[PDB]
Amino acid sequence: PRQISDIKQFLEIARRKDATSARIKKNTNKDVKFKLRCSKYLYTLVVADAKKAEKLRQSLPPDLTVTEV
Amino acid sequence: DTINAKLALTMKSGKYVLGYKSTLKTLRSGKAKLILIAGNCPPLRKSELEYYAMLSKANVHHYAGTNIDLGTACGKLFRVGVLAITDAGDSDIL
Amino acid sequence: AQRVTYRRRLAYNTRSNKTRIIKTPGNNIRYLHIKKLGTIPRCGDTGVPLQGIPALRPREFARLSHNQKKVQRAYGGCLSANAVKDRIVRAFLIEEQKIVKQKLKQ
Amino acid sequence: GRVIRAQRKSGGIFQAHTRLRKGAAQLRTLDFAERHGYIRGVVQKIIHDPGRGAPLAKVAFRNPYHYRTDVETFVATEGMYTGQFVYCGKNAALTVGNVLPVGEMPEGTIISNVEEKAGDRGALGRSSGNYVIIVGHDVDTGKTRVKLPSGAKKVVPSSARGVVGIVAGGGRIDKPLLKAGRAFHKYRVKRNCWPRTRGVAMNPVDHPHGGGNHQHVGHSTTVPRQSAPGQKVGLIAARRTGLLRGAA
Amino acid sequence: NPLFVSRPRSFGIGQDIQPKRDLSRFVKW
Amino acid sequence: VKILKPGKVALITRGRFAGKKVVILQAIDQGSKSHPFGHAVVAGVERYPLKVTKSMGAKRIARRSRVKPFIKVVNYNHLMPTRYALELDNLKGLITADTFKEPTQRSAARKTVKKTFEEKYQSGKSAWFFTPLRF
Amino acid sequence: TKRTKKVGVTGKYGVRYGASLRRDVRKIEVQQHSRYQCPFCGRNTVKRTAAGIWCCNGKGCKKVLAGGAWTVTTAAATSARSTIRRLREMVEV
RNA sequence: AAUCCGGUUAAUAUUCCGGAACCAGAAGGUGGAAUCAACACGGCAACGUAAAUGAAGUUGGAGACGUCGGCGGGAGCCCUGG
Ligand SMILES: [Zn+2]
Repeated sequence: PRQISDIKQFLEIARRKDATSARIKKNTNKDVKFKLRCSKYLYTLVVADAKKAEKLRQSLPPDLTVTEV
Repeated sequence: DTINAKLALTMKSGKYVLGYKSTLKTLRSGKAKLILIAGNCPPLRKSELEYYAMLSKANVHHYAGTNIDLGTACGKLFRVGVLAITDAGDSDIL
Repeated sequence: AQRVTYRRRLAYNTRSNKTRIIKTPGNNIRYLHIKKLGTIPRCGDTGVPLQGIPALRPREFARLSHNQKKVQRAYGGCLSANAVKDRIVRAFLIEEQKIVKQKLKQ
Repeated sequence: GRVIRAQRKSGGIFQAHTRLRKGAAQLRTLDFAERHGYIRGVVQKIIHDPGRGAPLAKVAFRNPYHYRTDVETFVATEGMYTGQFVYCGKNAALTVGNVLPVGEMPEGTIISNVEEKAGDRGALGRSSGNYVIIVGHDVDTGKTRVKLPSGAKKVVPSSARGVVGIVAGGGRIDKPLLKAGRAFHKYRVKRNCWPRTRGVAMNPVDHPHGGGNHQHVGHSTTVPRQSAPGQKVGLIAARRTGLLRGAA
Repeated sequence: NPLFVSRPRSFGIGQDIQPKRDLSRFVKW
Repeated sequence: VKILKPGKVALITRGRFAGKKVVILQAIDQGSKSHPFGHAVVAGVERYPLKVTKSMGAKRIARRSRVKPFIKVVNYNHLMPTRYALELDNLKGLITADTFKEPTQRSAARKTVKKTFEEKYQSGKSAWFFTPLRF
Repeated sequence: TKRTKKVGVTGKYGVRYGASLRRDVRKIEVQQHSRYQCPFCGRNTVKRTAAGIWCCNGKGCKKVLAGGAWTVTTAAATSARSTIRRLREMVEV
């Protein structure tokens, strides 16, 4: 598992072909984890702001399969 | 005359440089006339010092005795490897 | 307290049976078999360990990039900096001695 | 009777323990360089050879005919230090650690690892603290007379090589072992010859000295030279016996 | 032209590696 | 009287270019606000030209007889001075201590030193400078 | 405190092996476990390893010397060195 | 040379399931670098980087190593306050 901290890098790795599925995990501390399942690694992005999380979800590629756990 | 007495009176009235790094600095700066190399010196270091003195036109004396003997002659309680006499003072070392 | 068992059929405390205690996310204390510690490459002239090179098993060096297994210098990753400097000075001085010997012969 | 321990020492159990040994201590192959000039090698290691009381010297030489470095296993002489240069050949200097033909050395010189024949690569004076003295030369049918550590005089061809100096290791036999354990550890890396059981403490089936109501040999311990195996025990072909007080 | 510098080999004892000459006399036939 | 003066040839004993032969452009014993010690500005050869024989073509000889230089500030303790020296016909005052702050300035100075070194190697009056040191 | 009248280093041997043998071992071990001076570095750092090998530590002069069993140099070797030095000078001159 | 966690059977688990990794071998889609000419830079040095051409031949290192005694650090266990 690998962790990303760059929003644009996560968007690029999501737009990459090997990116298949995305998982949304909400924690009790008001943090949202975006987990991208690539061929080799699972990439996790941690977002602390719900306002930024909503815009991140909107800017995410709609053709990508995203589920919430 | 001997050289131990001459070294002692240069110590009383003269300019001396102790060690290897400072001797190289003095030879590089050109303010060097005589260098004394102990018999216990590394051969590679001796060749390097001889090359430095040949470049800087400085005289070389590889006197007998170990670095302990050189330090004792210099009047110090530690081992001295290379001596650099920059100013002879009132002596005829050079 | 919890007591552990070997996870393999080797039942002896050999050099290839090194184990470490781990606490799994199930409140289970159990062994974890680990390899031997790596070794830093040594200088070929003085035997001192080489600076800037990690300690790994011989096969693990094949997966590292080239610059991680050496130093950017002549004889880098095979000889230390002091050894390289001594060889350079010794080489230059002896070649000079050869030249002056030939000139004095002529 | 039964086969005695001396007859049983033909091999097998009584073989030498040579796992930890670093190699044979032969000088070098007598080549053109050593026969017509000299060759310079640099000593790089001085190591302890288990079962041997003298240090061994690993010396690197340049191959004259191939792009390759050859490492030798010289018997280290006292005063040898790592990083020094040794010279092997006819024109080598008379310096400690140098290998020169015996016939090219001045009379009375001290040498070690001397060859009995040309190309033998070292036979005489190889133990620690031992040496050979060049007694004299004889040009007509070139032969050199030398003195061996045992005191004997040997004539060798005036082309055999030798190492100038004394074998390192000093006088090792000057310290008492002081312990059976020290003797056990000494001989463990050498062979299975220790401890030794006396023949008089044995039975008649085991040794010729065994048997009797008292521990005694019964016959003379001086046996003839041409004794059969199994009875050649004690003092074989003893010219003399007992304590001697003053002789040559 | 000035860069074409002769580089001879002494081929003496202990000087340089011997050249590959004819060894037919000493061949183990 | 100074063992290290501009135009002198020295050998580098420490750093990436260890064992390389360099020529001193200026021996600045004192120092300014930055580098206030006894450093030397040198120009050396990173890759020595390869040997060329009479049996090679003109294009191959031109390709092989090329020198890529480096300009570096090296302190005195990491230098081995020689007496072969260099003419320094062109590299006299064009390159200054200010030529180390701009990467473009460094590239321009390196290009100029490359031109001078290649021209000196062609019809080489100093073959020792351009032959590699074998150690 | 003196802690030992005469046995010294042989105090580890207790009362066994005999007084004369203990005395001979005491002299040998005193020679054996002694720091000597490197003839090239001038530092009293030469120590014995494995009966004939002597090494001194430090940043420089990591040489390994071939010496005696428990002394760096023996009298016989020194005499031989002098004899060989004399013979070499006669041959050269 | 390279695997861990959790779960699963009446009986198998580092082997099955779920999740998350690693190694070796085979072929070879990008991409930045550098080239209008040769195969990158930085640091006064130890040395560092995302790559930073390298055939033989040679050399060096790792593999690769005894035993005892004290000292210091870490993991697990033990102990203890809410
Ligand atoms: Zn020393």
